[PDB]
Amino acid sequence: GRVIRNQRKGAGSIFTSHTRLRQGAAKLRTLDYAERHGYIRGIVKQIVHDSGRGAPLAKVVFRDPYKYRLREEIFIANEGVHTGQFIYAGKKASLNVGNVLPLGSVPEGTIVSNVEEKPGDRGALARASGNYVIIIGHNPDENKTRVRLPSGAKKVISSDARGVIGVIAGGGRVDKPLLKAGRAFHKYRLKRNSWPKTRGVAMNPVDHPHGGGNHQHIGKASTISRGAVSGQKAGLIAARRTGLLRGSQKT
Amino acid sequence: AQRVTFRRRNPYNTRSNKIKVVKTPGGILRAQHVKKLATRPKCGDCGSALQGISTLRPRQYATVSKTHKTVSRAYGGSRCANCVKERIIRAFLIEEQKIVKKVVKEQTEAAK
Amino acid sequence: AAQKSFRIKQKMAKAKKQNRPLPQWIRLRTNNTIRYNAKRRNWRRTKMNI
Amino acid sequence: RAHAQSKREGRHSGYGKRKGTREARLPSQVVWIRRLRVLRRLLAKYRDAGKIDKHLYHVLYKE
Amino acid sequence: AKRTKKVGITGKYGVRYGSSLRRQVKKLEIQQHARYDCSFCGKKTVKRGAAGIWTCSCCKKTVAGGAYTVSTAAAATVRSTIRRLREMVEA
Amino acid sequence: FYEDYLIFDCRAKR
Amino acid sequence: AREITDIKQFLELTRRADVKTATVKINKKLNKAGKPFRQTKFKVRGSSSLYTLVINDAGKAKKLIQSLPPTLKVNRL
RNA sequence: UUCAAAUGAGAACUUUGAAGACUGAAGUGGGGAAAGGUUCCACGUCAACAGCAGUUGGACGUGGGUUAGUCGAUCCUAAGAGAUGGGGAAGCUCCGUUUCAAAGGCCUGAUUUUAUGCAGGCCACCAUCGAAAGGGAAUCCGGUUAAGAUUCCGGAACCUGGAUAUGGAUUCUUCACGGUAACGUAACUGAAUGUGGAGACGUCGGCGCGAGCCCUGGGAGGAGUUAUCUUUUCUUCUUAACAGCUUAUCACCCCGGAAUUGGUUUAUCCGGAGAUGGGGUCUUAUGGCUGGAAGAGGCCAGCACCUUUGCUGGCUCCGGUGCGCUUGUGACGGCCCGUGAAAAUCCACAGGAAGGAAUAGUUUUCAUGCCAGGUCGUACUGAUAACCGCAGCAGGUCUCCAAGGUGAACAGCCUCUAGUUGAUAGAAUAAUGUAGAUAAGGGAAGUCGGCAAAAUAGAUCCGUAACUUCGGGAUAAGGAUUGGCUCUAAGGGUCGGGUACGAUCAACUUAGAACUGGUACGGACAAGGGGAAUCUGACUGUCUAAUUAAAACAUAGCAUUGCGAUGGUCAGAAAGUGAUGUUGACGCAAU
RNA sequence: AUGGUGAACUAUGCCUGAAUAGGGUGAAGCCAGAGGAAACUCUGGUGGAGGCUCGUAGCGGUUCUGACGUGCAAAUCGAUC
Ligand SMILES: [Mg+2]
Ligand SMILES: [Zn+2]
Ligand SMILES: [Zn+2]
Repeated sequence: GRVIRNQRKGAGSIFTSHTRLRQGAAKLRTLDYAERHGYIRGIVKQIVHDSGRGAPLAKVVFRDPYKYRLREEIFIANEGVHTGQFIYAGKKASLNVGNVLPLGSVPEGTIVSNVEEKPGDRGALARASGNYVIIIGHNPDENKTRVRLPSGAKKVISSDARGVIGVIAGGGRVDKPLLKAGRAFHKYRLKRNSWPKTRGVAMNPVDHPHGGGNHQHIGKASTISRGAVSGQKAGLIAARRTGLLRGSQKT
Repeated sequence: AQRVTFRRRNPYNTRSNKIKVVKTPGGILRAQHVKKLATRPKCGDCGSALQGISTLRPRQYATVSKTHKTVSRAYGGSRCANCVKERIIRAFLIEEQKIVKKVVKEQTEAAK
Repeated sequence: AAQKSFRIKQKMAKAKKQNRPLPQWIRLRTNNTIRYNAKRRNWRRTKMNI
Repeated sequence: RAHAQSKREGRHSGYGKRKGTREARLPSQVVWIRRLRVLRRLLAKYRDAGKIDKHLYHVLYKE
Repeated sequence: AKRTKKVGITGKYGVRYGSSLRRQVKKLEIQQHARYDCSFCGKKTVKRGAAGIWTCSCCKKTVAGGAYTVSTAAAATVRSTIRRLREMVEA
Repeated sequence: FYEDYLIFDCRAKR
Repeated sequence: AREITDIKQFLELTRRADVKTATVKINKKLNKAGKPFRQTKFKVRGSSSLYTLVINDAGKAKKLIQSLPPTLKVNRL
């Protein structure tokens, strides 16, 4: 046969990301001394749009504590964050929105975003528009914090890890239909070439497992083992169940 | 109804290659290559064009005197007068409030 | 092209100087077999490919 | 020039000499713009003269 | 005059794309092309620049918010929860 | 070099 | 390239030692429909610029000419 | 296409002239990009080539010809490419481009064996390549050649780099004064470091302003027509870069304190976070006056000569109009799950190191003055003959300027400027053809099938169904009018009033009425056939270049699936390797 | 099978630029006016939206199964679209 489209997406020739208009990697401030012995103050100088990102970015400016310099960090903005707003990053910082407390230093039920899963990741979990992490509980013994992620997953991470308080902005974005192939074209014009998607069942069998036939049809099942190899994994990889979700998720 | 030519070798209607049609002492129409328009300097705080400053391209700002490029105020060619006023006020006031915050905790712990 | 490189121009100049018939006194030489210039090139007939 | 002189006098403008629409020949937006410019010019002159007070000028502007 | 019974801003989409989708888009297009009340200057000037960015024409402030509304309900809830937890813990 | 297209007839052949 | 409008600056300028040449151009002009008159322009060639003085009174112009030095090469026209 | 003449051995084809035509400014014009490469131009010349000819030529032979501090490359970065360190690989070599590297150079000096070490201090980016359409230091007019020109001549400017003196400014209150302010000026110290701006930015819509063009009145000149008429038809009446004074929407300052709410745009926004109003500040896009600069260039007249050839005079003025065309620009508005490059480079600011005067000093962002500006490109074509298609092929091949009339219109049709008048000709006019047309009566009976053709067509007025996602259907269907001439009515701008009008100027838009004519009149060009229903795909969109444009593909929408990073999907021979990922479940991947 | 050359056609993505008459319909928002045993609607304008529409340049390539089919052309020509 022929190498299929999913196999061709790893070379990264035309399937890379379109990253020119992007302002930068939206990383939290490096965890130096202040953020683990006190707090440091920064100021939000502008909220801006980032191409390929439904959540806006906040250009927070902090000072370098060691050199007369004005290092500027790029935060994902949170719903309620505004220009002229002071952001306080550190351990001994107040529980207000926009601030970058550690998770040990917040109570249960607190709502946080851009959470480091390991201290010094400078941003992981809860980064997209409208999404937040919940703190369920703590374990001050073997210092650990249980959290609820946007997926429903309960995860245990370090209480020295950080997180921005509040909700990531840009929510409701997917509640609007696009109505237009053009709108979707322009959606993916600034992320990566993933669009349009032709169906394997409408291909020839040189090009896909689902291809071929005098009728359009898969023939064999579309549930594919995880022990399948590159070139077979077209369909529903390691599907525990399949069909319409008639009920709760049994979790 | 005389018709003109690009007087250089770039044939395309690019931003670098705008022309104005001008009538010469010969009586003919000729094309005249105009340079791109100069954008005013802005204040770093507000973002608004700030008056008293000459409008030029960046390398032409090295031909002229200081006074085409500065007003006699502190933060002359860089910040608007109103931005300056605001930060003067902010400076003086919150310095005074820092003094007040200091003496407050001073007399507090002195009481305890 | 008109906006051209020196190297291209140089190779053209060589071709120009080469675009000549024989000097007709070579035909008179002893043990001569050259009747004409067989490497003769013209802009319409054959291109240089430079 | 002769044809233009005749056109000025109203000739050669009937329904059979019109291959384009009324809004193509003269747009409604252009007519409205001329009209409002006229009315606002007048009301402003009348204010500046004192033949009208601001309280009437306003209602007549919006009317 | 009134020119449309029920399509409003979604008359530009004509007959296309279906009534239910045009409804959904109406309910959000109104929201995002609306003006909102500035909390800082007190004026009805706040207009969206892009998804999640709401700017006040006067006061020249900029706020992060919803894609089509300034405040999501889910975030106002977060703000109230946070006020409560904050003034619950030292109090 | 030439593969002309008119000799191709499958009408009445099969 | 430049005008000068006071004769004293012009005389100071004629003795600058980079100045070598000058020319004296006569024109005929019309102040109004009742009077044509004889305008004159004194042009001095500096190393970088040309300085011009416009005189409409021939009485002042014929004095200004003799006010020149001999070192300056003049071109009447 | 035609006639004549000249040339010539010889002329349907060369040259000139005369005439008739075409391209018709979305050109057969004038220039360029790529490509070509001397095809440019002259002289000589016709054996081959120019599918006939040939005295001609992009042919043949011999020669000439491309002049730059300012146009460009050069420089910067883009997507990306790619050494080094290191790591893989038997290896050719692969990965990766700041990486697990001890990765470098900049100011002031300090000495006066002396040349440059030590004295300090600063600084951490971490090669390089990558755009003749991006960014970018600076030049314009006139003239000139057989052939070159923003490059040469003449004149008039500007930028950079470096030298440097004078004048001015400033200082004994050492590093300026004025203004309530916005801010202003000829200048009017300012190191390290740091901030900020410019560079630097979508698309559409309309509104305003400008430029050139178009149109047009008067006048100064020239040509044309002139049986008759025509104060007439055509044409010239121009002013560069640069410099100085002035000139603006926006924005800003001061006085002052707003409901009886006002100001205000075509567009509805603004105001106690201080409106309107009165007075001022600013950007100088842009325009005006002046210089440049009339001496140039254009139109003319007169006197001259084998001649090189001129010489001499005049005039080159004053206005007006606009939904006008093109273009530039400004202030605004709409759109977005799309918010529409970077870097070189330049400037300003903060700061206050260091250095500085009084019998004399510091300052060269003020003026003037001195020197230099290298390398390569630069001709011509740019296409029914200079490129690619085997070729002088009806094919293909990026872009700029863009007159008048008709008319909605860079539609079609005619014309001016400019350019061609090329494509084998002659004689006859049979069939059959190709292209184009017409047809009595009928009217799809033709045919697989109304294929093809006809019919319809513009604008104005009237009228307009089923159905419907209420948005549409819809120009539904279907009807009437349209010329010319003479009139009428309405619709405007600017000036005019102690503390109701008048004068003047200038537009094409609509509507109506008489009259008229072989009842014609969107008179050529141009320009929809419609209706009732069904299968089918929702739509727009896409593909089988060279037999299938479709019901196929895509699409929005729906649903499912996997993954919480020590991860999912995918890549790689391996790798201290990679894409997703400048990512993080409103995400990515798979269906 | 081994080792090499090709994206000057074409496919797709990225960067940087350029290009695209005149008309029709007439969406939001806005103005005025009328109406309202209270409530909010109706009319006339403005405005100038839309992967709308007629239709140029342009891009394509439906039909004539037209011309040509030892062509002008190893895919062109003309009308119609
Ligand atoms: Mg009652
Ligand atoms: Zn400011
Ligand atoms: Zn505000």
